[PDB]
Amino acid sequence: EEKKKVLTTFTVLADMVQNVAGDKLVVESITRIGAEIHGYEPTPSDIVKAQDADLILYNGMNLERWFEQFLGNVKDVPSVVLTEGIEPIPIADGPYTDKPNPHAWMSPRNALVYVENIRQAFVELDPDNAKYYNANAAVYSEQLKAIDRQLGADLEQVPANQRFLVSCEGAFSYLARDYGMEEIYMWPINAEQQFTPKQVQTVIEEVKTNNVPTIFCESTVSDKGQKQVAQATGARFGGNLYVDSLSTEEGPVPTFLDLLEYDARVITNGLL
Amino acid sequence: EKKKVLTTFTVLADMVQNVAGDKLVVESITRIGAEIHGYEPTPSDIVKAQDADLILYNGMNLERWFEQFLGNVKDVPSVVLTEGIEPIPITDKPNPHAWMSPRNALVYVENIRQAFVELDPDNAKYYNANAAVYSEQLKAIDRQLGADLEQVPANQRFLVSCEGAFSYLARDYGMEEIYMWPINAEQQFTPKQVQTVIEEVKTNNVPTIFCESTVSDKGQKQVAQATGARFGGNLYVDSLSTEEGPVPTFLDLLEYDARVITNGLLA
Amino acid sequence: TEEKKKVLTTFTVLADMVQNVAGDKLVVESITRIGAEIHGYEPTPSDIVKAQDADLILYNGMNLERWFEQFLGNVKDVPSVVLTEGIEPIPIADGPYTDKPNPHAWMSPRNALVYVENIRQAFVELDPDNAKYYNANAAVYSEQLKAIDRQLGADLEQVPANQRFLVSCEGAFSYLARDYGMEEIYMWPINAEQQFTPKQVQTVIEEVKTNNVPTIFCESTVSDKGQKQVAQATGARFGGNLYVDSLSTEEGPVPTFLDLLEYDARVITNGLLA
Amino acid sequence: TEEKKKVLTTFTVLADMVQNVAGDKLVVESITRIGAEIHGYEPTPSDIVKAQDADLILYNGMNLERWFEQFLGNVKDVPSVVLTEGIEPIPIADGPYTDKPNPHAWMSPRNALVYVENIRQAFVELDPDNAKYYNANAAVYSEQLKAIDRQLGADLEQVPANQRFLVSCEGAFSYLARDYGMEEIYMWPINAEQQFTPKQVQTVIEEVKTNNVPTIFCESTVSDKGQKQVAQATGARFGGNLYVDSLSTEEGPVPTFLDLLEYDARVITNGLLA
Amino acid sequence: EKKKVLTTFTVLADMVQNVAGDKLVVESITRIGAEIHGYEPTPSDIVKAQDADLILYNGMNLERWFEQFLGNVKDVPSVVLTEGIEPIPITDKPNPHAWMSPRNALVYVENIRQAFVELDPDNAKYYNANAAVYSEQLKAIDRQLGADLEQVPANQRFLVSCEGAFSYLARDYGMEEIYMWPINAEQQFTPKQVQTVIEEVKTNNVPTIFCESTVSDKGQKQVAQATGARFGGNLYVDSLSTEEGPVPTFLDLLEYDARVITNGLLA
Amino acid sequence: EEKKKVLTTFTVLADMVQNVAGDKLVVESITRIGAEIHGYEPTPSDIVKAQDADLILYNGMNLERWFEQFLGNVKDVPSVVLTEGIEPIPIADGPYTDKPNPHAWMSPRNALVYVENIRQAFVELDPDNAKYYNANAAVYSEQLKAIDRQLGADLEQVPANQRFLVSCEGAFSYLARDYGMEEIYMWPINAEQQFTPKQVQTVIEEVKTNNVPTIFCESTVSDKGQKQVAQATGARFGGNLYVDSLSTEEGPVPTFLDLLEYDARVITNGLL
Ligand SMILES: C[As](C)(=O)[O-]
Ligand SMILES: C[As](C)(=O)[O-]
Ligand SMILES: C[As](C)(=O)[O-]
Ligand SMILES: C[As](C)(=O)[O-]
Ligand SMILES: C[As](C)(=O)[O-]
Ligand SMILES: C[As](C)(=O)[O-]
Ligand SMILES: C[As](C)(=O)[O-]
Ligand SMILES: C[As](C)(=O)[O-]
Ligand SMILES: [Mn+2]
Ligand SMILES: [Mn+2]
Ligand SMILES: [Mn+2]
Ligand SMILES: [Mn+2]
Ligand SMILES: [Zn+2]
Ligand SMILES: [Zn+2]
Ligand SMILES: [Zn+2]
Ligand SMILES: [Zn+2]
Ligand SMILES: [Zn+2]
Ligand SMILES: [Zn+2]
Ligand SMILES: [Zn+2]
Ligand SMILES: [Zn+2]
Ligand SMILES: [Zn+2]
Ligand SMILES: [Zn+2]
Ligand SMILES: [Zn+2]
Ligand SMILES: [Zn+2]
Repeated sequence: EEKKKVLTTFTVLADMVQNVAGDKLVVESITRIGAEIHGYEPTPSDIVKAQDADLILYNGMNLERWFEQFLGNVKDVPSVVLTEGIEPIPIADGPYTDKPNPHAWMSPRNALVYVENIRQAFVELDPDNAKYYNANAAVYSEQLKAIDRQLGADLEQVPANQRFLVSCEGAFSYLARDYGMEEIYMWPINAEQQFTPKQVQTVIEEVKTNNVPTIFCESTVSDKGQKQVAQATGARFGGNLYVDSLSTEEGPVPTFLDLLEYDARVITNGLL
Repeated sequence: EKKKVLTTFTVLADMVQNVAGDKLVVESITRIGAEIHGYEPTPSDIVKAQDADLILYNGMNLERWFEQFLGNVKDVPSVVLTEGIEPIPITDKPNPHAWMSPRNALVYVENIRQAFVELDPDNAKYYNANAAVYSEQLKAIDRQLGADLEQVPANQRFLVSCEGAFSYLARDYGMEEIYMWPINAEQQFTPKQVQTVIEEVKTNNVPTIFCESTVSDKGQKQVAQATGARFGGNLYVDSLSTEEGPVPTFLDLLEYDARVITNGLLA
Repeated sequence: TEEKKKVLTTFTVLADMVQNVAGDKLVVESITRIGAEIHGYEPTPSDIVKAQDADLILYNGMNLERWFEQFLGNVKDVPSVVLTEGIEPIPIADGPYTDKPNPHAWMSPRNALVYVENIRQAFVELDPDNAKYYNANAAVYSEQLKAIDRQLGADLEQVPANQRFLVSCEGAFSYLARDYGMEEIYMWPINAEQQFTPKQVQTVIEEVKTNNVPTIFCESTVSDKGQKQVAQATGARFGGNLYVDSLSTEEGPVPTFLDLLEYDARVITNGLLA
Repeated sequence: TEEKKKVLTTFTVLADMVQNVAGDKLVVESITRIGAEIHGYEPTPSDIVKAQDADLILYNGMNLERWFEQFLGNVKDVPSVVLTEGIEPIPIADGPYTDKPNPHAWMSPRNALVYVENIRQAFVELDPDNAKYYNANAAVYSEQLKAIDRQLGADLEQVPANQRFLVSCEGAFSYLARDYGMEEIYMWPINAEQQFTPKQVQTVIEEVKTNNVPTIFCESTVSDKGQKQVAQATGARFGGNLYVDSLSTEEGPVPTFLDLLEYDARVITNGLLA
Repeated sequence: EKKKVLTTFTVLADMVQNVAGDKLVVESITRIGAEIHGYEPTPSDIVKAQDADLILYNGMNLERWFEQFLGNVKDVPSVVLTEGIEPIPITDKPNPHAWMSPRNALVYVENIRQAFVELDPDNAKYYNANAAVYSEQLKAIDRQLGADLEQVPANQRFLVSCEGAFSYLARDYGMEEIYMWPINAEQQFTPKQVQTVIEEVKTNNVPTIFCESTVSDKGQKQVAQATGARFGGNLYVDSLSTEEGPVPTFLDLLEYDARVITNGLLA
Repeated sequence: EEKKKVLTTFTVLADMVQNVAGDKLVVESITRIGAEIHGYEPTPSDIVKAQDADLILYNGMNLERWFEQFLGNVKDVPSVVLTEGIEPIPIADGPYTDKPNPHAWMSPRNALVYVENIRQAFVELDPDNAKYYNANAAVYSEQLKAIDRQLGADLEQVPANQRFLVSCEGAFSYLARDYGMEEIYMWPINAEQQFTPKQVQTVIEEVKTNNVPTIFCESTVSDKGQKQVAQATGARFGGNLYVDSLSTEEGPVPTFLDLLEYDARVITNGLL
């Protein structure tokens, strides 16, 4: 017979689920690498091969604003939210200023429930392959638990009164909170965007108020804003941090687990 | 169907086209006359890239947006046409405008050739044949260029321009060089760089000065007004012109720049 | 217009890598002169003459050139640096030098980048006048290294994970295989005096079947006789030679380090394909 | 700081002679790459690639490089001069090319001087900027040519006039022997396609006895098999190889043109001695 | 009895001696402190030459009387110790004072070595051993020389002397050079050459100036009197000194000249 | 038995006689290449190996001033003058201003009598070998007759009103007269010498009076004088002409016959 078709909204999710599924399900990701996901716009093609899938996973917390309408044209397909159970961090200011922060995957302690929700989602869809999925989930959690200790151990070194993480959509609030870092971001969440210069302004000062050596951006949004801060208090522009999407198998962050390790050192060795 | 090759800009496009013959369909990411050092790829470009059977590029950080643009384009053969060429440094990063030098172009086409036979080896015979013929025209014109620029006497071989894109040209035919900014970049330039160029024309008596087709002329004109230095029009480096217009081909771009400068220091 | 400095390297691969950071600013030369066994080479006295007249001598380290220590000892003050510094070795599995570091590191473009940087620092101190060039060349070489790394991983990803087996004569490709997730099978760990043995070609004859590996390779500096053996008795296709410890002539493939990585992976990829 | 010009020569002997007038001012390179038959060489396409990229191409002429005419015809404007101009040839005795000029002229230091001068004129026009160097190098090379000429005539004058017999495989030494009054005996006039013949080795077997010649020589680019023949049947000692159409490696004798004349005469002199 | 080697002058004599060890008896034609470019061989010399088992010389027309002197000396092995070395030109004939450059001396001793084993091959082992050891000392001192002359800051590395015998030294350690006459010759010099040197000291502020032991100081002193430039004594190139006296060995000659110049531009 | 020992005063003679003697007599020359011969001073060695020779040839015309006294201490040896029969050219001025010019060998027409006198000298000394000596003399004359035509044919080209030969001891008067050349010399014959500057003066003017391009000197005397003239009317200093002695087998003029050919072209292609 044939293998079931699973479909995740974006790549970070796609890779997370690929570790739980092993060779048993064919897992594809809706969006296509380094694409803004917070507000992607689906094409008939994505809605037509979606209708031809056995299940659609998604993050929730309104990460994908475009999804409710997309799922809207798939009747033909159930869909599980991978955040089921996590206590969210509310946002800071602006528009959806008290709605959940969707970037909960950035906390390994939260990545654990994420795989749990993936597992439960499969165990049912393809019960015949319960064992595996379970074997694969155990292993993967074991790995998330591992990488989790390596991060606490990476960020501890930089002194507490220098633990400042500065970015664009500061979608790391979670990683922030896990290892006790203070957060400095130009905007709270992605959107129509185009950042005001009052924002890029607060950044110009908070980094002088706080003498932060390295600032970074991300592979989905624009570097134009931060670079300024790369031009205000000699701050060093680190490369890109990774959250709303991985990089290909070449280049860094080709797997979620790598995103985590990676983001961490360049932070760690950007504050040192 | 023929394979698709995509290159970062339009000088590369005319070059790799000449090697490709009617056996490949060759496409440039940037339009015509667009500043290439500082372009912001549209998702239109990203898709073009994905379906591309190969992507050629300059390297030497010429096209600064490429690490990023290639970031979001999985598997997709990627070669730098600059490999094997020695840079003149600029703070002291490499001057990417290597193609501006006939002797160097021979190795661009060389790397284009290597990459076309690794790609469509079924047509290997053609590429080499084209490349050999192209290479030969390259030689023919490298001379003539020398034969144009030597007329202008050794001590008035000053090449003033907006970006220092001509280092490899200057180098090749013993020309001193003067420019308002070394490399395109955040730019807007400064009043103090204009204050440096507007000095040479008198400190070395340069009748003629130029800019280039991808960057603003506003600044190089000041210098022209602040000094009895005629502002000759555009030079061409980062991009071509349209068939109508000068410089529709790389070779044309070469013969052209040299002729306008050569005369333009005469009288 | 004092002449240019003189830089000496152990083998031809290192010679092309440094010649690529130096440009026409230094004059790079090799001890071993093409396809020659670099691990147990025996320096003629011209070799020793050169060395004492060079202004700097650049070597791999990690005990690659086993003859260096001694060769070095007989030249008066002349500097020497190991391009290998900062690279974390893969240690050897068995044979003499059991847990000695695997020198074949340059075969890893990630690693090649640290090679090229140390060449850079060595040259700025050697000839600080021309620093600007070394950075500019190193920049450009570093950058072309990253291109092919990306391009290399993109070539070996084709062959499916359960067929990703790299059979060579020397385990000279252990870094390359770590980088692109291959399983290595070698006829002998590293080079050591005691010619490979028939339990060794034997072990290789079993790992192959055991994995139904379609193509098996040697390298251009060692004995094809043992690998050929496991070929006319296993059924595998003998791909030709891979290149690790030395490049090729102007003719033939691999006349440059970059060509070496490109070549090596291409003929591997299509080797285990069908 | 435009790079330096590029000069190409047919064979390695010419390469060392020109490299000696150019200095570090031009970059001299050879087509044929050591001990290789220079008379009927078959240019690979890299050879042809080089040629079209060189800024000047210097060749012997006198039909030495039989392949040149054709090789030349397929490169676009690039200059070519014959270093041989002004030298009065010795014509060939027999075989095809009967009365064709003997090209082996450089073997005569008197003649070498006209070689070196024409290299000089070619370079001043090529690169008039650096003229001063070419004269200064040519001066010094011309001068060291006169030393060894004097020194060469002083070496062959030892052996007595009625034993002054020079047996080689190719009559490549006819000028050398005219200069120092030797009688030449060759297995074949010049190189020609139709491998030497057994009436030829035969004629040589008779001229030797006929003159009780103690040592007989070959050259490093041709077949020792015929000369060795006339040796194990005549009783003469087989001196090794003389060097005409090509030099040697950094190792072995004759790594330079001057060393070539020195060597050639020394091993001849002591060859017919006792 | 040991073989006799004869060399044109006394710097060559100390060099070939060092290679020869106690296995050869080495003799110089010219005495000590004698102008070598312009000596007139006595028939005493001619006979010495005849019984010489070998004659070594500089070449590059250094010793202009040699074509003639060797004219009347039948069979007598003759080598130039200059073969393989590239000249700095001077009208534009080669500057013969090549030995003045450690990196060059290595090839003088090299040619001495080659010629000693072609001559007494029975003792070949010794020569090479000496030459290798001599060569090593050459290296040791080439450094130190650089390490002395770099102290004097890049823009006061001016070496003023009577003959331009130091070109290969100047070259080797980036020194500009000033001299009253390029090469010894008919000479007597001119008042106009003194008029050129007496200009540098002010046009480049040179505290110290020198002459050499084989040629007249009368002229270089004028310059010293016409300018606040202290006249440091003699430099040494064409010849040595006596054991008593500085510069009794080649190596000494090297270390010496460099030290006096280096300090002598200090203050 | 043994071969007879013949001894010539100087090298030009030595080589002349060596062609007539072939391998049959051992011929040595008293003086030793590029040596002033007009007034050499003999050493006991030269007088002792001379006493041990079977015959001593000499030029005559007082060329060798030192000879009468030398022959003085050889009793033990006869001696033939090789000039017997030649009509000499008297000198010009100075000391022996009307005594014969000894340099008669410079005329091939005179070199013929010279070999004749050598032949006659041998035919007797070693009659047993008459034939040879005669065969050798024929051949040699044949060669002198040859080279004689080549010279007339070499010097004709330069125009008559440019045929000026300038040297030191102008010992070429003979070569001068054979092919109609005018002669310009600093001194008429060698001697204590040390030339006055009144002489080197006449040369400075006669060359301007006569616009002579190249002047030369010789391998036995000093170049110091002429060089001046090499510094007075842009005159080109040619190398050395050869008369009172050859150069070794290396270098030019290793044989008399070569001296002649040689001297001629450099003259010829020094006036053109
Ligand atoms: C020690 As573990 C990673 O297997 O639990
Ligand atoms: C990980 As901790 C508690 O050591 O800071
Ligand atoms: C080191 As430096 C610049 O003195 O040559
Ligand atoms: C890297 As390549 C482009 O020479 O094969
Ligand atoms: C010929 As030129 C000196 O112009 O380079
Ligand atoms: C000429 As040689 C002195 O190298 O043999
Ligand atoms: C013609 As003839 C020289 O033999 O007399
Ligand atoms: C030799 As004639 C007479 O031709 O002048
Ligand atoms: Mn540009
Ligand atoms: Mn190895
Ligand atoms: Mn030949
Ligand atoms: Mn001197
Ligand atoms: Zn649930
Ligand atoms: Zn990939
Ligand atoms: Zn360069
Ligand atoms: Zn050893
Ligand atoms: Zn050095
Ligand atoms: Zn050790
Ligand atoms: Zn040089
Ligand atoms: Zn052919
Ligand atoms: Zn060129
Ligand atoms: Zn023809
Ligand atoms: Zn008589
Ligand atoms: Zn001789």
